[PDB]
Amino acid sequence: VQPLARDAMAYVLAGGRGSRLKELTDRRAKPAVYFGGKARIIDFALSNALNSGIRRIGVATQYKAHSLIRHLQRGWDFFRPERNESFDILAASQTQWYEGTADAVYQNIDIIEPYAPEYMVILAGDHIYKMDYEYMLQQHVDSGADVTIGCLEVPRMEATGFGVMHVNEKDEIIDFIEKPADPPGIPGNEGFALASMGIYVFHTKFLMEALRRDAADPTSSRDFGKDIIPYIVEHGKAVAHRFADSCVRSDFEHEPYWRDVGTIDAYWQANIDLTDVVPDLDIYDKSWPIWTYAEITPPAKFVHDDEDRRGSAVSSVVSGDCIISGAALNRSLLFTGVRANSYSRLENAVVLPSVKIGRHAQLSNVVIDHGVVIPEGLIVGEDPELDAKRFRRTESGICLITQSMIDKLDL
Amino acid sequence: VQPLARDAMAYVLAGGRGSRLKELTDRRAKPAVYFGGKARIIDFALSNALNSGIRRIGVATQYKAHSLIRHLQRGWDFFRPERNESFDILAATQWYEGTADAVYQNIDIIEPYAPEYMVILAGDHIYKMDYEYMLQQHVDSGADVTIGCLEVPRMEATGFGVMHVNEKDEIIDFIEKPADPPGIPGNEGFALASMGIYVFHTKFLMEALRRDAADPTSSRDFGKDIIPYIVEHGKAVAHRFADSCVRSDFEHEPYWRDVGTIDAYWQANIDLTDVVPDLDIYDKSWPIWTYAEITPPAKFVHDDEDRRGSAVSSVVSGDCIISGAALNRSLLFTGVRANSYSRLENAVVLPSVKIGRHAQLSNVVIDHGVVIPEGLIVGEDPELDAKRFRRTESGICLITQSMIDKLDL
Amino acid sequence: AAAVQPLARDAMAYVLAGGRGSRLKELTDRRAKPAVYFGGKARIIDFALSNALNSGIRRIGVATQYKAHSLIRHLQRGWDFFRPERNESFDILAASQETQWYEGTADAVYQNIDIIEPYAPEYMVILAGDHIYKMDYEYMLQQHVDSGADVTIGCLEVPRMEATGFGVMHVNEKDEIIDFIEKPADPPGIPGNEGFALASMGIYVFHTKFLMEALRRDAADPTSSRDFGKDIIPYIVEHGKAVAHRFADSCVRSDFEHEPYWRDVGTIDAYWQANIDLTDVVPDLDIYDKSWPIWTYAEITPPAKFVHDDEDRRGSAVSSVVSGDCIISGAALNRSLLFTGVRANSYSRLENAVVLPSVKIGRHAQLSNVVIDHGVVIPEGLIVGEDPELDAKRFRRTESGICLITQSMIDKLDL
Amino acid sequence: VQPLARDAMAYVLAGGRGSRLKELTDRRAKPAVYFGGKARIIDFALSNALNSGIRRIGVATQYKAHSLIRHLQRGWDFFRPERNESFDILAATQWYEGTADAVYQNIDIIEPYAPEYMVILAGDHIYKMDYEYMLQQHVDSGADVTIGCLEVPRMEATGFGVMHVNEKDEIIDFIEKPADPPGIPGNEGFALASMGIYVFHTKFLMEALRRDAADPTSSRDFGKDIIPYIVEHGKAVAHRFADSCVRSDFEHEPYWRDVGTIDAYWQANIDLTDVVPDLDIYDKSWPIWTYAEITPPAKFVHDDEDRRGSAVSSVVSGDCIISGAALNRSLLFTGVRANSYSRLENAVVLPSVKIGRHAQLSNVVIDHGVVIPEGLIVGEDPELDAKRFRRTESGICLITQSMIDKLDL
Repeated sequence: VQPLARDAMAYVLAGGRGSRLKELTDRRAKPAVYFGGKARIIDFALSNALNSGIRRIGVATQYKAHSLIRHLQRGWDFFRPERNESFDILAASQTQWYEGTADAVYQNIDIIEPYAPEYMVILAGDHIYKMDYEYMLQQHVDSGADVTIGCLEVPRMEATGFGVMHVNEKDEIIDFIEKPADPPGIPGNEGFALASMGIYVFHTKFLMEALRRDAADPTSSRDFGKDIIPYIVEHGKAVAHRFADSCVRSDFEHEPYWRDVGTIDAYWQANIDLTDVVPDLDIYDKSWPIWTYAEITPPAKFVHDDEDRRGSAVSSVVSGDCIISGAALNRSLLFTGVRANSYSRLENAVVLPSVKIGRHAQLSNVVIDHGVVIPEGLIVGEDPELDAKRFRRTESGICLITQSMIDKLDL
Repeated sequence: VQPLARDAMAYVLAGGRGSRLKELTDRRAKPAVYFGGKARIIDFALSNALNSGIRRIGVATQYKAHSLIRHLQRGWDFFRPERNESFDILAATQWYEGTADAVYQNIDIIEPYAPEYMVILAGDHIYKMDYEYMLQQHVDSGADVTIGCLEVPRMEATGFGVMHVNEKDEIIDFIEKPADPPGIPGNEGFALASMGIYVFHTKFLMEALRRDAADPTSSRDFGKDIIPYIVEHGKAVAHRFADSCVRSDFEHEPYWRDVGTIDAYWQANIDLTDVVPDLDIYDKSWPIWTYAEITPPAKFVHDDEDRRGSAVSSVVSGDCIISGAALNRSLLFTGVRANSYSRLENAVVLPSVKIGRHAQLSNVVIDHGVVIPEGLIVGEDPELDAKRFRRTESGICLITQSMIDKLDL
Repeated sequence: AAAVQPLARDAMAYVLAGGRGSRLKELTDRRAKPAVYFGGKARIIDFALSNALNSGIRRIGVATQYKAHSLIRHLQRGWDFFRPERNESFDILAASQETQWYEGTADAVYQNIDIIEPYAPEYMVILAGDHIYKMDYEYMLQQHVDSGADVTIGCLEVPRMEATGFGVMHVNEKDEIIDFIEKPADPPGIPGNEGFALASMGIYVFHTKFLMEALRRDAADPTSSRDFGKDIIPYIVEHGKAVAHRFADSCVRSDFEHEPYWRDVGTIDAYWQANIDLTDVVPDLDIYDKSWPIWTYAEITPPAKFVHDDEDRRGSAVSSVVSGDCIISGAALNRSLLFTGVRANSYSRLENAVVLPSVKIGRHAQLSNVVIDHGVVIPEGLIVGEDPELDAKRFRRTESGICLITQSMIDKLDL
Repeated sequence: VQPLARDAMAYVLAGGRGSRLKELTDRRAKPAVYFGGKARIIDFALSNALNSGIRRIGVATQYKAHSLIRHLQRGWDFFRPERNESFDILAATQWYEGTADAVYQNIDIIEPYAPEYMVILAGDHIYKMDYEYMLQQHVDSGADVTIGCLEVPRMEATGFGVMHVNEKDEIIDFIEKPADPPGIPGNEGFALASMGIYVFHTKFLMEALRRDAADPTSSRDFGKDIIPYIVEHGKAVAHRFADSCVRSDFEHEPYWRDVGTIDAYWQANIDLTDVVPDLDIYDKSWPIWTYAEITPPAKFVHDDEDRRGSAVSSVVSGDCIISGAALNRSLLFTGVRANSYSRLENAVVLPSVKIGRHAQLSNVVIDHGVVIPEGLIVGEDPELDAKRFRRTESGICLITQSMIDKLDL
């Protein structure tokens, strides 16, 4: 009768570095990366935990986690222990670092056991999705599984880049293959394979034993995906949970939404798609809200309207404390505090907070880093060979622009 | 050596009805009226107190305070008594008989705090002011009351309560709306208009307060009764707004607005859409706190040969979706939905308003939550607009849902 | 859902906190009964509110009326952590929805339909805010939707003799209420075992749609006293489907609670009794149960302090419960419950004393079997509990021999 | 008119080892050490900054700071940047090389705030002080630094960093722990001992840090390198603690404790059990903020000839259950449980400690979380108590769970 989330603790793995995001994660961890206009990536997993009724959350951080920890301190500060709530920030140590994803839990057993939760919900903190974990908790205790694993249903070509669960008639996992050339199809549903989301449900006592076992192991790489889960799919019982079964779909979302934003192109695409008339992600959904750190800001402002300059945004998303002064914006996403100045133009641009666009500058197909000041008259998106020399340019043509790249510029 | 603000308590009078705002205040008090895009009028006096260092604030409410009180509970909820902070919401034993009575019935709330000074404030004006200047002038002068006063040219002061002042800024008389306002000595052509801001010693204020409660013939007002008495038999001095006004570098003069009429209200909000506004709402040095929620960003959608969602010379808040609507010189509060083929011009649009397709509205103030009917035209036909809505002599229409429900289209 | 999502996600608890608490006398002269202190730190209303919170209900509305300044200020300060953008809400609904009052209990929801409906909750959990108890409302929500009832009613299973002071539900064997009698002299008994009747706790669960219509019908009736208990519920036991939910099925009992705990604290004797019992070795109510915690308004205070110890005076508490910011200086406490900020001075003695916050006990004072009102300053040497006739004429004394002491009483004293 | 605190930023040095506190600081920094019953040591410097009107606070942490950082996250969480206030936890070439480097490495977070004044604080002492006095003295004297100094008898100053002064409190020389300290002119027999409290102009300090970091010969330390440097070239002036100490009307002298030893730590806490304590913790005029949870009250149960649960000449916090336990001259923090027939005397008992039945503990400091085994005896046998636990030369025993875990005889 009692919802299982009451006795569950969410453990969010947020030590990911996000290498292929390049300079975008040079001084911040991937979960701390901005998304959607006002939030960070980590906020989705945490909001999923909150909205699912999970009252205890732990966040494990590792490398370049200053801005992530500061975000968590100021954004996720409303939990009170005397109301049986808890939000623990568990930075590395805890010697220096976590030797792995599983080690990130093992090192903090004495944080977990005082709470004595019945269930452990292990979550990847670097994905953008909405999901009700209550469904996954029910399945785990119903099935009697040692571990329940959240899985995406993806076409078999696409599953080649994922960790794939080999499933039987009863969605029981018989084998795990990382990056299969030919991914095992679902029994009776070939053409689709199950891709692991990096979401794991355990009974706490089982998980504590499995990580103590893993720690005393000289060969282990101390990871769930590589050491913990492969051991269980063999000796124990591992079952699969479908994302479609628990995904919280807005009535304005055509399919279960899940983004890894693992590359610059992917990050740019996921953000720009929010400027659609009908976007895949419905950020205006009130049923399953995403909490984050936000300050009271002034409203967006658009000025100038003459023969040579007009401050205006079309097909765009614009946040607070933005002043669009004689600047033309099209198909762009502007985070809080952007200053765009006269005669400048933005097209296909994802613009992170507190960026300044100088007069006469024209930028197309770009991701601009937090706080960057774009010099007056700079042009991006016109000369591919020039843009590649100056900035990080994808083969799709998206340029990532940071202040360090701008500093090296006089030509 | 220690700031006097440590020993001050701000008492904000927020029972003001704002009758001339008409339907705008039929279901709310004037301090609860939205302004600027995100705040309410009451937030300016309260933020002035906060930024001046005053840790104790009382707010007297009266007329339709349900929305005002709720705003205060949720927006101004960060004061903690054990840190010597307090925020008391004092709702009206029944009716307060006046602004003095509002302070009289709550003496047992003030005395436990035992503040040295009381800063009495009008909660229905828009301005920024450092009250530390008033407090020190009040203490250094030895005055029974120090009164905040605007320096306005002798002609605009005919609509104010004017303080007649001598060479030492001592108030020698007070005249309500004089036909020929008394001038400043050595600076005729300028008169001192009362701001509704009064600074007392708490001991003195409590006596004058109780004395007024002892007068059966008193109208129980600071303006009608308390202040004129002190002007006569005591010592009243004036404090210049220009001295303590907190001006931004991007503000060309001391900013103070009464927004007493629908025209004045409309004007003050639309002027924020200027390239260089009189009020700098982007000044981080003297911030205005209010009740704000986490909202989605503003969204502009549609860009074809027939419809384009875009704002021009405008101010747009969060949770706003401008879908195929053309906005010009407009101020949009939070949560507005403007739909395809609609157009807004010179429009003050309060929160949660929905604009139906093909609607064209010009020179309007749209009340909170109003759903504009598809195809509705305002600003095109003065006789017809005045028939349907509340239309000022200068052509600004106030639009409420009750007026819309009278329609048939 | 899928028999998956908990029903509390789509529920709104509506707490009726307008109760005068008349029999409590001077204790409720300038405060409503739900604002009456209890336990040493909290107020009565904090239990129904914490029950709602711990049960997973995130939308809360509180209807006030009778001198609710202190009550509203308590909710303002203590229950301020709900955020609307997280789909949580806390609404303080003071009487004005017009002019006068709410005409009763049902009107309290009728006047605020405009606040309820924008939330559009699927279920309404109507709560009485003047009781002390711990309960998981999810159970009652599950039963309500599984039974198909028009209203589910929380009921205590009490001895039939004791039920004569309760609104009594008559049921069949499947706990379907067939009649409701207010204070029956000879209450009807449960099928299967007579001697116990089902006592309505004043806790009702509705489908919001059914409730909204059932209340505008009540407002459309001039014969109606506009009450849930007297008008709404008795009308439903006839025309529709009323089912009983038993407290023992959903009560949250600690490992150190031998029975389901529920107190009305309607009289001075029972209010004194309920508080003093907390000084027991094994209290009926476990206030140290972290599994179902009671949130309240609390400030950071200094610890409790006890001083001197000699010939004649020793500041010490025995068989007592002492809150923060208390200074027990040369004061002997015994079987007493002290709220925050109490100052008991030398040569004073307290026994069987419920001492509300900020009370000062002057030197040499000796008080026994008393309830001391908030902030009351007890004069030095004042003896209470020695002479019944003198105590009776001087204070509010019960037939059991308990004196309620207010500052009003103290100041108009002779010798 | 404007108080100087509005433009000041407190910078708290909280990397203090507290190494002589031994096992008390094995897994926590000294500022994170509990004091007074509900607070930690660093809460005093932070409350001082708060009550002085300083809205920007930076805390520099170094070693074993997980417990410290967590305390600051949860306790000092009410600062909102948009209200022009901030609370920065500055953790972090590699670590901080010194107290002066702790500021140089965080210039990137200081410069955006652009404060006009910096108030460098030691976060490992226990004192109440109004920093506004010190701020004012700084700008009036035109000093390059102003330093908080205790006026102590010369023999007591032998363990301090000591300042010379001339006849106008201008600092002439600084000596690190002098056996024969220089005396103040006019009132000899007393010297000026450093509080580790510095006040700079922010732009003077930033160039001081950049200069220091550019000196290879530097130990990167404030009092070792920065301060005595400007003592010679620049202008260093001493500020008397007694001038700005916030003394309660129940404090017979300025209160300041370093609690560096187990002896000094035990003494300071147990002094709070006095009938007339040197430190007035009940002073609501200058309150100390900290992390605190809603707890149940303190409970005293059982009343026999064999056992009686009660506290005498003691201080007891919330969530404490004194069951058949006899307490005398003891200070209990939150959550302490003491079981039947046990006896505490002269005991400082940290949070969530459990005293098992029949235990007898005298002259002790029990670490946080420690479970004392049933029947344990401390206070009867010096040579045994020294063998089992950490025993001071005065006879105080520090008891950790370690010593209890290895406890056999």
